[PDB]
Order: sequence, then structure tokens, then C-alpha cells
Amino acid sequence: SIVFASIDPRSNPLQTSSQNYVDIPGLKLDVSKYSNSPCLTALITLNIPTPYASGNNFPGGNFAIVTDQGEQLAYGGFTYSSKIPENSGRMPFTLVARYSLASNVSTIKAQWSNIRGSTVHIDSYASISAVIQCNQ
Amino acid sequence: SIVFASIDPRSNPLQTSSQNYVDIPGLKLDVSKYSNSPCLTALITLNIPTPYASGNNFPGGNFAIVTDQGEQLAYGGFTYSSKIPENSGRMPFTLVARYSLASNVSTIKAQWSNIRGSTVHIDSYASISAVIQCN
Amino acid sequence: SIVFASIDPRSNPLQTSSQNYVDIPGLKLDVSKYSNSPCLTALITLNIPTPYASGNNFPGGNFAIVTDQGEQLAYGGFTYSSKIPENSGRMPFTLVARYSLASNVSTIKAQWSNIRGSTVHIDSYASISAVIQCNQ
Amino acid sequence: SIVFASIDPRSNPLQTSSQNYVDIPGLKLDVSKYSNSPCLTALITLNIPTPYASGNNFPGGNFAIVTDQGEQLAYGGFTYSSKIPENSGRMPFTLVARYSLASNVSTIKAQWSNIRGSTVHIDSYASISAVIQCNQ
Amino acid sequence: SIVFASIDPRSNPLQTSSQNYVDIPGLKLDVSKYSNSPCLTALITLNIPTPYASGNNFPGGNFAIVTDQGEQLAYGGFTYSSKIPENSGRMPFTLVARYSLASNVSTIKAQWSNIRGSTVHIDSYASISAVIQCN
Amino acid sequence: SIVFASIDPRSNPLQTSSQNYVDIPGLKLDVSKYSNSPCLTALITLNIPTPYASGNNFPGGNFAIVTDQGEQLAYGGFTYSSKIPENSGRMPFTLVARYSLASNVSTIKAQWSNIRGSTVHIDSYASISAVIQCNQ
Ligand SMILES: CC(=O)N[C@@H]1[C@@H](O[C@@H]2O[C@@H](C)[C@@H](O)[C@@H](O)[C@@H]2O)[C@H](O[C@@H]2O[C@H](CO)[C@H](O)[C@H](O)[C@H]2O[C@@H]2O[C@@H](C)[C@@H](O)[C@@H](O)[C@@H]2O)[C@@H](CO)O[C@@H]1O
Ligand SMILES: CC(=O)N[C@@H]1[C@@H](O[C@@H]2O[C@@H](C)[C@@H](O)[C@@H](O)[C@@H]2O)[C@H](O[C@@H]2O[C@H](CO)[C@H](O)[C@H](O)[C@H]2O[C@@H]2O[C@@H](C)[C@@H](O)[C@@H](O)[C@@H]2O)[C@@H](CO)O[C@@H]1O
Ligand SMILES: CC(=O)N[C@@H]1[C@@H](O[C@@H]2O[C@@H](C)[C@@H](O)[C@@H](O)[C@@H]2O)[C@H](O[C@@H]2O[C@H](CO)[C@H](O)[C@H](O)[C@H]2O[C@@H]2O[C@@H](C)[C@@H](O)[C@@H](O)[C@@H]2O)[C@@H](CO)O[C@@H]1O
Ligand SMILES: CC(=O)N[C@@H]1[C@@H](O[C@@H]2O[C@@H](C)[C@@H](O)[C@@H](O)[C@@H]2O)[C@H](O[C@@H]2O[C@H](CO)[C@H](O)[C@H](O)[C@H]2O[C@@H]2O[C@@H](C)[C@@H](O)[C@@H](O)[C@@H]2O)[C@@H](CO)O[C@@H]1O
Repeated sequence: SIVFASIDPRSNPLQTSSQNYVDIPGLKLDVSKYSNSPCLTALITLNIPTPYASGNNFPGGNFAIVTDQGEQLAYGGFTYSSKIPENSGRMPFTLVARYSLASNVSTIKAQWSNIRGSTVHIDSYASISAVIQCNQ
Repeated sequence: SIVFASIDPRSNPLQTSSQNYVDIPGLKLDVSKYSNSPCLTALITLNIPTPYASGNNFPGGNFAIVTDQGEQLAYGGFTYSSKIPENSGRMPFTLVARYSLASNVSTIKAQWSNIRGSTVHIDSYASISAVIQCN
Repeated sequence: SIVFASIDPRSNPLQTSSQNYVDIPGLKLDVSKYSNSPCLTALITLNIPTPYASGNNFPGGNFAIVTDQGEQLAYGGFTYSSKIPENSGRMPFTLVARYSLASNVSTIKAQWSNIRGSTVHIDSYASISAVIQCNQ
Repeated sequence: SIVFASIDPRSNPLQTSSQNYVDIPGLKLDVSKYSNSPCLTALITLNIPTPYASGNNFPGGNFAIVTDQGEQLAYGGFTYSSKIPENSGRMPFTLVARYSLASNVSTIKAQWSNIRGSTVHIDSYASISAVIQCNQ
Repeated sequence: SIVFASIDPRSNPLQTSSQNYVDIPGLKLDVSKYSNSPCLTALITLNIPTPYASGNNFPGGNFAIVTDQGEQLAYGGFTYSSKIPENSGRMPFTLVARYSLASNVSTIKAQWSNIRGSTVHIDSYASISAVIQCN
Repeated sequence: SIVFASIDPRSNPLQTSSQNYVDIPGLKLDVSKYSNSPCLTALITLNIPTPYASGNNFPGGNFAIVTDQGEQLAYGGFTYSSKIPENSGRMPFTLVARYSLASNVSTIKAQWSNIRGSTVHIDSYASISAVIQCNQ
């Protein structure tokens, strides 16, 4: 089966200047119905196709996929190659994780954080999705 | 089940200077066999791993996943951080959408458009795919 | 079903300056259980969310998804827009391939190569995965 | 998926002389996890491999598969060919039903009743099962 | 997936005195949608839980599961142990077959025939069903 | 998935006068490929549509579904209602079992045995089958 969540914050863009990972609002998957299922795995894709980061010390952004149990399943990020980008451009980002649903997990969700004091921005479509399948 | 299409225009590169979204030829999924099925869902991924855009005003490219009846299911894109890039680099792009197959939709396809008068280019492997599952 | 492998070589980072494609250590899928299945397809995703490439002639890196018989299923890459990037930044990369399991192939793996004498680097999470399903 | 329940009441056999259908203890399936699924069907099999019915007017037994709302999905029965069987023998019985899970029903169960004042008996293994699958 | 048909001829009982296998009306599965699929298989169950047969020479009935092109996939039946049963009792019957769906077969159906000049009877619920799965 | 085995011993009928359960030749399912799979269940149907038993003390026959580990999953049987049947008739028999494939099982097979010194006979089509499914 498929679980999916998307956002499209054009009118009210999202930003973070947090050095610690914080949730991205709206990018949460409920896997409640599959908790404690030794027979199931989720393949989770976080898609942030058009982020940018503003700043003056090689800005960028980081993203993670995490469970409600606080387990960080995957992480990565983008950064620019100039110290002070002329105008911070859109750097597409995707992240893929796996999670065994054997444990008592109920949520898989997206998080983000800054780097080198940047501000990370999302102002357009983004999604988190999972394909949940039997291990056989 | 999986549905998949790919292109590899290495001997015949694709480009657009269109300000309006237009189809990327060959990146289309025929979902006719699954349509009119309210309990099926598709999770669609557009993968354009090596695009670039030329131009002189912070060039870039935008992409979308659309139905044959013109509903935009997802969109996004890349841009460079310099007004006139020294040599427009390859900026990998992936886009993920979801679509219920309840309607009489027959095709899900990829579209592209330019940014600030750029020309967007694909000259190598790219794909569109879907995983189609019961709810 | 899902097949999955990930690496997180933070303590012992990976790199290549190979002009020719070589395996990325650890990013291999074992599909031998499904070899020669006439009605199964795999959708394979190579996710390298945080690579970079150092060098001084428009550096970058190329990636491919390949079978153990040497068939290249997909390929692509990233490159910077300056000849000599001030400090080569993180350029997220994802690649999707399809593979019919109607084959005696037993392993699918990730490969990489350099561009214009660059060195490509992975020093954090990366994954390769497949969703395997019946064509009907 | 499979849902299953069996009984083996060798030490504490079951019987009924009820003219009206009553539940067979223990032969119930819990389908509440699938309640109100619009695209799922269950193929239900009631297997009573070793029943008999005692009595002196062409005895036998009837069985049904019923929802917790009282809907009879299937029914059938066995009877002997003599008015007064010399010693009522074991007459294997199987019954198959279909059930759409597009319903708020939470339990499917087996029922039994007598014939012509018989007593029906189960003193060994019996089962009720369902295979649950998506219609597509 | 599941395919299923049932009958309940309580107000219009069925019977046969045919020595040759003949169709039981209504116990047929349309497998057209799955045909020409070499990698699909059907597991078919015929369930006739309450049949009986009348007659005076050890009566009984035989059943088969057959394709529309006349291939017999399974067969079996019941009989009484007395030459002239006092009153022909209900003898539950179930039959299970397998069929590859590689061919252009469109129907799998139930058939019946008599034994030693009997008349076979169905006057209540009966079904035919299949579970259809990838190999 | 489906596993299936059938016999049709018209030319060379099968019989047993064993009071202990013995294998029915040819009614064996190989579940090797699913051993040690906590995520899988098998629903197993033994179908002996046309058996009979000869004898002079209420003859009949018993059948079981058993694993290679010697676990008896299900059992049942038929018997006649007269001490000495005029001519032992065909008494259709079906048996349904479930097995969790979490254990190291490789075969599920059919067995039979006599009762009260009878001889059990099969001279026509019979099958054993399983539907194997994810528990979710
Ligand atoms: C202060 C200012 O005018 N800056 C503009 C910048 O616009 C600002 O940021 C955008 C995202 C939006 O919130 C504006 O309201 C805001 O003023 C320009 O950004 C473009 O703005 C247009 C709308 O006018 C679109 O939103 C477009 O997508 C924006 O460009 C994208 O986002 C930028 C931050 C870069 O990543 C660029 O590559 C993208 O295409 C930019 C355009 O060059 O110019 C000034 O900096
Ligand atoms: C050679 C040097 O000192 N340059 C630093 C650089 O650190 C070097 O490279 C990183 C990858 C690591 O191996 C260091 O041991 C090494 O000194 C800085 O890179 C950052 O280093 C910090 C730790 O000090 C973190 O590891 C951080 O993630 C690194 O930045 C990332 O990787 C870089 C190569 C760039 O892609 C950057 O955009 C990333 O965020 C950089 C930081 O600007 O500064 C000097 O160049
Ligand atoms: C009342 C009596 O003594 N009659 C016996 C009968 O035993 C009775 O019924 C069985 C079911 C059990 O509850 C006994 O305690 C009770 O005495 C015999 O039945 C067999 O009994 C043996 C044990 O002694 C086994 O239990 C065996 O499975 C029984 O036969 C089966 O059940 C019968 C009711 C018939 O359906 C028969 O065909 C089965 O095989 C019978 C055996 O012929 O003999 C007296 O009638
Ligand atoms: C010794 C004798 O002639 N007995 C017959 C019996 O035939 C014997 O058993 C059958 C199964 C077969 O192996 C014969 O070669 C053997 O002689 C009759 O059984 C029927 O035989 C015909 C063939 O001539 C068919 O095989 C038919 O299906 C048999 O009847 C079935 O099996 C019986 C054992 C009973 O269960 C009956 O109800 C079945 O229909 C019988 C027929 O009444 O008559 C003599 O007993």
C-alpha cells in the first residue's frame, strides 16, 4: 500500500534557522495501522524538489526522515559552492529510507535544520511517501 | 504493479525555451488499464538526473507531473545561484506525486518549462515511473 | 517486496577519482531469490543525498545502476557551474531504473566515476533500494 | 491475508439439538480490522470433517456461515439415508461462502441446527477460515 | 483476487439423469479478464454441500470442474452404500482443481452426471469459486 | 501464491489397512521457499472427493494434514452407518488446516489410516493445495 502527504506553501512559505532538526509541518505519515508487524517494511521517500537556503557562509539545508520513537532513519542535505551565493538557487533534494514495521512505530516524518547559520526555505510543493510491502 | 517509461536522448537532445509547461516527449505513462478504479492509487516519480539550463538571468528549469486532462499533480525545479553561470552544471532533479485512479485518466506525463528566459536541456537518461497499489 | 541497502561511512568516508565506473562499496542489492522470475519487475532507486566532487575543471560525479553482468540500467550525474568551485558543495542525487527479474542476474549495484579529473566523495548516508512487484 | 479459527473439542465435545441455528462455540472469525474496506472480498470455508447426528427419524445436521448482524451467507447439511441408522457415522461437511468486507460487520461465525429432532455432534477438529483479497 | 458464483435453487430445484457430464446452470466462473496470462494460476473449489441422488441401484452423483473448451480439470462424487436407500440422504461434496491461465480459456464451470441410472438433485445453496494468484 | 499437488490413481489404485497414519503418495506440498518466514501463513485444503472403505465393523477412513516436523495440523474422517455396508459407497472428504510459516518447515503432506480394521481406498482424483499469503 501507499501512504502519502504533501504540502504546497506558496502563500505562507516555511523556513527554519534551527541548527537542530525540527519537524516540517505537514510532512508526516501515519503508519499506526501497521505497527508491530514483523511481516512488513516501509520504503520512504522524502521529496523536497525546490528548496533554497539564504546566508553568507556557504549556506545550505539538511533534511531527515525520523520516527515518532526518535530514530533517525536517513539524513542528507544541499549546500552552495560559493561562500555568498549571488542569489541562492533551487537545489532539488530527495532522501530514501527503509523501516521495518516490527516495532511499535506509529509516525514517520520529515525534519530539517540549517547549516552555518543559514535559513532554509520551502515555498512550493514537497511530499513524503511510503510504499509498504510484505517482506516476501 | 510497476509502470515505467524512460528516454535517453543522447543522440537527439531535448530542449525547451517555453514559458508555459509543455510535454517532455517520451516521459508518459499509460495508465488506461488501471483507470476507472476508485480503489487504486499511483505513486509517481519523475527522475531527471542530469538536466541543465542555459541563459544569462539566473537560469533554471521547472518540471511537473500532469494528467492527460491537464491537472498538475506536482511541480518543482532547479536554478543556478549565479546570474550568468560560467558553464551551466548538471543539477539532478526528482519529483514525486500521488494520483487516485478513480477517474477516466489514461495518461500521466511529465512537463517542463523555462525560468527567466532560459533554455532547459536533457541529453541523457531520464525516467517516469509509478507504483500502483490497492488503497 | 522491498530490497534495501544503505551506507553511512561518516568515520571512513568513500571517494573515487576513477575515470571508469567502479562499484560504490556497500550499495548492492541481492536479488538472487527472485532470479529468473518471469513476471516480476524491480523499480530501483539510487539515493546519494549528500555527495560532492573536488577539482579544478568543472568537477562533478557520475553514478550508475548496474547488474552483476555489467549491464548499465541507468546513469546520470551532477556538476558544478564554475571551473574552480570556491568550496565544492553538496549536490543531492537520485537515479531511478527498472529491471526485469527475468534474468539469471543475482546482484544489482551502484557504481560511480569522476568527471574532468575530479574526486567524488560520500561521507554520509546513501542508499539503494528496490520495490519488486508482479506485473499484473 | 488469511484469517482462521479451529476447535478440537475431544475432551469436551459439542452438541446441539436446537431446531434453530445457534453458534458453534469457537468457530468465529474476527474481521474487524477489515470492516468497511471497499475493495476487499473474503472467501470463507467452514470445514467440519467429522460430524455425526444421532436420532431416529432420518437424522442429520445443518450448518451455516453467518455475520454478526444475522445475515446467512451460505448453508447446507448432511443426512442419513435410513430412518434409524444402525450407528450414525461420520459425514464430512464443507461449506464455502463469499463476503464483501464493504460492511461494518466485525465477526463471521459458524452456526448449526438439527433435523427431525436429531442431536448433532462435533468431538474433533473443525475449522473456519477465510482468504481475504483485493478485488483487483 | 477472488472470483465466485453461487446458486440457491430452492424454488426451482435442479436435476439430471444424464450419463454424460453436463453443465450445472449458474455454476460458472468468467475468467476472461485473467486469461492469456501465463503467470497466473487459479485454485478452484466447487462446493455442493447438500446434494442427493434418487434411484434403485446404489444411486449417486458425479461432478467435475471443466473449461469452456471441455478439459476436465477434476472430478469426483458420492454414492450410497445400500442398493435402494430408504430415503436418499444429503451427502456433502467439495472438489478442488488448479488451472493455469496461460490459454485463451474464458470460463471454468461445473458439470454433473448420474450413476447407475440415478437422478442427481440440487435444491439449495451451492457455489464455485477461485483464488487467482501470480505464480 | 498457490501450491498444489494432485493424484488420479485409476490404473493403480491406492489403499491402506494401516491403523497408524501413513503418507498418501503424491499428496505433498513443497513449502521450502517459504521456511522461516514470520510474515507468511498457509491455508491448506486436502480434497479426497471419492474415497471408500471396505470392511465389516462400521468401516471408514481417517485423513490428516501433517508437516515434515511431524506436526499434525488437522485430521478427520468418514465412516458408514451400517456395520456391514451392502457395498461401501463414496463419501466425499475435505479437510482444511492453517500453518504459520515462521518455523523451519519444508513439507506439508497428506496422511491416512483405517478404522476398525477397514481398508481405505482412493482410485480417482484427489488433491492437496495451499494458499500462501502475507499475514497483513
Ligand atoms: C527581495 C526580492 O525582491 N528578491 C527577489 C526574489 O524574490 C523574493 O523571493 C521569492 C522567493 C518570493 O518570496 C518573492 O516574493 C520575494 O520578493 C526573486 O525570487 C523570485 O521571485 C519570484 C516572484 O517575484 C518567484 O517567486 C521566483 O520563483 C523567485 O525565484 C526563485 O527563488 C529565488 C530565491 C531563487 O532561488 C531563484 O533562483 C528562484 O527562481 C529573485 C529572482 O532572481 O530575485 C530577487 O532576488
Ligand atoms: C580542508 C578544510 O579544512 N576545509 C573546510 C571543510 O572541512 C573539510 O571537509 C569536511 C568534509 C571534513 O572532512 C573536514 O574534516 C575537513 O576539514 C569544511 O567542511 C565542513 O567541515 C565540517 C567539519 O569541520 C563538517 O564536516 C561539514 O559538514 C563540512 O562541510 C560540508 O562539506 C564541505 C566539503 C562542503 O560540501 C560544505 O558545503 C558542506 O557543508 C568547510 C565548511 O564550509 O570549510 C572548509 O572548507
Ligand atoms: C454408546 C457406545 O458405547 N457406543 C459405541 C461408540 O462409542 C460411543 O461414542 C463415541 C463417539 C465416544 O463418545 C464413546 O465414549 C462412546 O462410548 C463407538 O464409537 C466409537 O468409540 C470409540 C471409543 O470407544 C472412538 O471414539 C470412535 O471414534 C467412535 O466411533 C466413531 O463415532 C461413532 C459415533 C460413529 O460415528 C463411528 O462410525 C465413529 O468411528 C462405536 C464404534 O463403532 O461403537 C459403539 O456404538
Ligand atoms: C468384485 C466386483 O465386481 N465388485 C463390483 C465393484 O467393482 C470393483 O471395484 C471397483 C472400484 C473397480 O476397482 C472394479 O474393477 C472392481 O471390480 C463395483 O464398483 C464399480 O465398478 C465400476 C467398474 O466396473 C466403477 O469402477 C465404479 O466406479 C464402481 O463403483 C464405485 O465404487 C464402489 C466400490 C462403490 O463405492 C460404488 O458406490 C461406486 O460407484 C460395484 C458397483 O456397485 O459393484 C460390485 O461391487
